[PDB]
Amino acid sequence: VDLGTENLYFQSMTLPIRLDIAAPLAEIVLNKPERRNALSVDMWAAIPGLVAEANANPDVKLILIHGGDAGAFAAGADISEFETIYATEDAAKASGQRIAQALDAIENSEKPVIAAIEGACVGGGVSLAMAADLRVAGEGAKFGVTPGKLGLVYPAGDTRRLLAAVGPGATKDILFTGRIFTAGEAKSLGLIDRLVEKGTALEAARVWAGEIAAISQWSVRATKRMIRGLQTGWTDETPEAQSLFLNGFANEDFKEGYRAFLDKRPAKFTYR
Amino acid sequence: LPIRLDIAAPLAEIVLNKPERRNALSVDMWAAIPGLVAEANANPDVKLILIHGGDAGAFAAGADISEFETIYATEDAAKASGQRIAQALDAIENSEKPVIAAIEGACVGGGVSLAMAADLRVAGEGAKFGVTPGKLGLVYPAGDTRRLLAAVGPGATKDILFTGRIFTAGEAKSLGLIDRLVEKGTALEAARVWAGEIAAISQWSVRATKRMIRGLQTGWTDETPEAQSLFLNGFANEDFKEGYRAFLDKRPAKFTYR
Amino acid sequence: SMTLPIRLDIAAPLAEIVLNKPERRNALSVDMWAAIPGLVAEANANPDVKLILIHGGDAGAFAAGADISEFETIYATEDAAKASGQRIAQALDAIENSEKPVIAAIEGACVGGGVSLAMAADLRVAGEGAKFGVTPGKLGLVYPAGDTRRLLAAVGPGATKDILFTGRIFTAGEAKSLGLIDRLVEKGTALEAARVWAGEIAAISQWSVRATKRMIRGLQTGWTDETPEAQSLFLNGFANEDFKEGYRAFLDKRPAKFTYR
Repeated sequence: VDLGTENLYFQSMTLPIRLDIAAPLAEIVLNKPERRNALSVDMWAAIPGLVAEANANPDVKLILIHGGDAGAFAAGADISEFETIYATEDAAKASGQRIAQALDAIENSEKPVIAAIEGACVGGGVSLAMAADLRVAGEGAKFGVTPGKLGLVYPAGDTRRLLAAVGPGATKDILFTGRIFTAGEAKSLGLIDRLVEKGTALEAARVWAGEIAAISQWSVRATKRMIRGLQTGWTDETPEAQSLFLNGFANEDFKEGYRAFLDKRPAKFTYR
Repeated sequence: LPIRLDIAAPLAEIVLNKPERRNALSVDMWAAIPGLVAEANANPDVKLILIHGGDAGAFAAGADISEFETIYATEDAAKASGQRIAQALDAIENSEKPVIAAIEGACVGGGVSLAMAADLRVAGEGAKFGVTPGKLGLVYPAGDTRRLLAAVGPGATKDILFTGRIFTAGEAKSLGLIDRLVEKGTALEAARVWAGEIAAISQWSVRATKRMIRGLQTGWTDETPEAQSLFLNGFANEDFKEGYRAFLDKRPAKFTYR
Repeated sequence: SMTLPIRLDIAAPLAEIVLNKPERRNALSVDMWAAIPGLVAEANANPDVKLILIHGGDAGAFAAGADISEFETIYATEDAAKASGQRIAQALDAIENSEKPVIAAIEGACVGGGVSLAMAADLRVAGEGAKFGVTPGKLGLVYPAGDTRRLLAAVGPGATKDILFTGRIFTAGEAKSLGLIDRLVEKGTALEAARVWAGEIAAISQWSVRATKRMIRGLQTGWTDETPEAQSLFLNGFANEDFKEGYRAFLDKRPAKFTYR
């Protein structure tokens, strides 16, 4: 209730990353335009909380990740932090854990996440995008994964996701060369899911998110769980898997769906 | 009959045939599938199985929604309907003899599930594809989801399942959801000639290759014994015996295994 | 020499495994399969080499399946057959598990064991006009587990079956859309394309390249994010000589001169 101080307001506005609620969407907005959204420790550390906020808010159905009005999604890592975070082995290990946690938080979001990409999406930028469920990019976006250019190695999680999306050959091409490639190529590789006109990615993501928001959220969330399960060893016989299917018939959205199909009208689903 | 088996050696055709409901899949039909598949695998004149929508101008509009009240009334009935469908799809997926789906017109919901359970898919231009449980407040089962994932990958699977959208055969093709895309109305002839190509080689090899692939998909490795011994029976069976012999005699092989 | 049916050419930073039995369109024989693991080891042992290429030399074919003239001998007895299988499996495994990455450059015929070789390499580039086929079904045999695994991983279940159930020959364009090859180039240019590609890779940190390859193979055979080898692989990223040089190069804004060999 208490209105702020001027400074408090500025601190929340100049967060290098933030959450905008516009029901039924929530938008994780990268917000360090001075550095073309280069990913810093402050940002990585904030992500798991932002994702939680969004999943906790019943008015939100879908999460978007985008680069705001910075004309870039994420231009790799903040080199100004390199001295600090790579000074010691311990600092380095911590940086890794912190990043892995952010990506895992996104990947395992109960509610689905769509990445909307314009301009530069390199290094951790690709990692973020890959952690999202869906990716849409505007023509002119540039993609690259560059640890080989530093003498590093792309982590297991990041590598697993990339592999799942584009396969072994393309994953190696990307990682062995560290090359920057175009959105059109990314599209044919299967690295992104939809390719749109330059500057329209965010609008495209929003309408797409609208399509998803209109169907049963019970189903959407369950489908996502089922897919993650299967990707990590579930089988047809696995109990969580069988029972996940069976709650399909028990939830509030299901009766409305049956009825809607019989009446030939769009479903007005209630589960939130 | 709403579903049936037509034998035309070397093919067997599982034909869906409830045109009144655009081949919407009912409990009677799902329950018949495992038997039809077995009939076909048991018959030595049959080498390849086709699944198609007959002359109903649709492959399958999925499950019969008019049965939904009954079969999903109780938790027990629901569990049974799921088991019954899963059994049909598994029966197809694990058919000793390979199965080709020939798709025209609508292939949605359980339709896609059937198609994904087949080994090969050919579709005519104008076929429409969709997977819609999200529009009913349901969830796509694990088996069905596994197969779809294996064919088109995580991004496309989610697109399909999160939107429940209907998409065209051309798009299906580029997604890798179907294997061959042909002229409208020709899918069934295309499937038949394709089946003919396969029928002409060693059926021992075909059936062994299918076993090896399923094995690998469910945890086999290079070191696995069934896998090693499957390979080695390659050199012991009658078709290879015949193949070896044919090469030595410089004549075409007449394969006998069935 | 150059009478050798298969050999290793060193041209630092590349090593080229060159198939060279043009009289049989590089059809793979037992002498050749048996030589492969050693050639791969030679190359991995030589610190001047960073990347390995496999190609069909000036024979206008990558590999035209198995040597038919050996069929009687190697498949005469069960024992001979078992041995042939082991010998081939060992060649393919040697390639697949090469510390240093391997690129296949394909022109013309790539059938049977030809495809198996190509699939064992990390990367594949092919010229238009290359022809691809996997044919054990035509002889009454079955494609081994390793070969099948790799093919499956590259093109998925539907396409793997199409290929194997029909034994049909198909074009490089189709191979490309199937994901069977990684890059498709103009006829006759595959080898040059492979070389420049290999040059791109050779220019970055070899520590990273070799680690990336290990990480991928790990993930393909059951590793998870939680797996210790995986966690510690990542962390040695920050400890090795190339990263030290990489860090310094980024700070000084200059190209890295990577030293790990």
